[PDB]
Amino acid sequence: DHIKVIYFNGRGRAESIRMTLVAAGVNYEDERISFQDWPKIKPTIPGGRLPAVKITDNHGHVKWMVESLAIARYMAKKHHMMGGTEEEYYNVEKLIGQAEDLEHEYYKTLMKPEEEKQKIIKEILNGKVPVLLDIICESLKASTGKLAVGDKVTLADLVLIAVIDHVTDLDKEFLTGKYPEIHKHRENLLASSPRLAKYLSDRAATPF
Amino acid sequence: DHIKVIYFNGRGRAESIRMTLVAAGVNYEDERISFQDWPKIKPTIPGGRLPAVKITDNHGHVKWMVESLAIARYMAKKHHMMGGTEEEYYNVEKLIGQAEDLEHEYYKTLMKPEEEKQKIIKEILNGKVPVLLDIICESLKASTGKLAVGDKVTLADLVLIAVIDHVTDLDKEFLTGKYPEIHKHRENLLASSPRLAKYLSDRAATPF
Ligand SMILES: N[C@H](CCC(=O)N[C@@H](CS)C(=O)NCC(=O)O)C(=O)O
Ligand SMILES: N[C@H](CCC(=O)N[C@@H](CS)C(=O)NCC(=O)O)C(=O)O
Repeated sequence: DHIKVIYFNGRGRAESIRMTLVAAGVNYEDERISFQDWPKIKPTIPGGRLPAVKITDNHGHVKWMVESLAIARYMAKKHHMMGGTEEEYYNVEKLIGQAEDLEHEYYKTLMKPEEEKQKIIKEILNGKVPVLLDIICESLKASTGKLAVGDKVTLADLVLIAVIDHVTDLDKEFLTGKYPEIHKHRENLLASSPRLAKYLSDRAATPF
Repeated sequence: DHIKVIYFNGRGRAESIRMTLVAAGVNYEDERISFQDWPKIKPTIPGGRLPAVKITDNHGHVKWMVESLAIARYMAKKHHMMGGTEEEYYNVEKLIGQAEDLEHEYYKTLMKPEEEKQKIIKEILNGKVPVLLDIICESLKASTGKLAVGDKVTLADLVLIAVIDHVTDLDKEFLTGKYPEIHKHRENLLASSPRLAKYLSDRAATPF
């Protein structure tokens, strides 16, 4: 099967899909669309939004997938990364929901003409961001393993590390000297996943 | 088992949990905390945030759950409401992610001193809301059954109808004469679920 991930030049919503595939060891073609070329590409995409995933068979079948975390979860479910039990399933999802809350705090800073961007960053770094980082810390503390849930990689590991990269985009020292469970989590994750470690070292710094 | 759902006086984040339980036919105690009483209740809640679910055994065990859609999904997974296949699982999640996008549009209108509330409602009803309602329409159209995914209730049915109630909170006629797949979906859902129909008729109108 040929797997094509279609997104813009960045981490953004596609990141959970790429990391899932990378961690799973699944090869894919990583297609980035420029903002200039997007007007002509948009009509060729079912739903006209990105990220979109196009999966092609060696027998001519073509499957289109949209909705990033639905794709990530389906892929994660395929490669045993959503929990081995109901309880682990719950905990994966708990950490994902918490990580997404924080992502939505990060979203508030986008499409902002600066100045009010800065005024928002302050609002959130002084408000909900620390609250959420702490809740995430507690979610990690309650694990029986080195990682988010047990000792094996799950989608929760991947979604977490992408969201932290967004926090550090707003304030690079925000986690320095604090939240030891999150630093340690990243450390354990990269140790557990040489593929994800190499992938992370080959990005390709992007503004989002 | 005794199941206690703890939230504020409203639909909000707890709604997906209540509906899941109701649809599943699972009895629970529905605890609403007043804003006046919240300061004293907050420290007794693991993580200090709501919704929280407290499950008690007939053998003294006490299980605390937080993170609404993680709880809803776990419960939905228990009662066969997350898909019977990987493909159905994907489609449940696709519709949930789309419904949550729209919920986040709705969130933008909250905590707003009016006036700017109205200015936002206009922004979103003229921008992303119609885009999302249409995408949801396409997700429903691609189902092989009367409901979101097949003919049986899944968490996607429940999350959708709660999000539409929030859209109609902003503008009650926004879907009048439009989006036939969404009206029909609600119609099929209530037909398929007498329990959810009765539950919906016994709310208890709330501001959120
Ligand atoms: N629920 C999101 C929605 C994706 C989304 O907001 N797409 C944006 C880019 S990040 C987009 O396609 N906007 C450009 C357009 O609508 O034409 C997902 O994770 O898939
Ligand atoms: N990810 C959300 C977070 C819940 C949340 O934002 N809780 C709010 C009420 S809707 C809250 O507990 N705020 C009051 C407080 O933090 O003390 C969930 O679905 O559980």
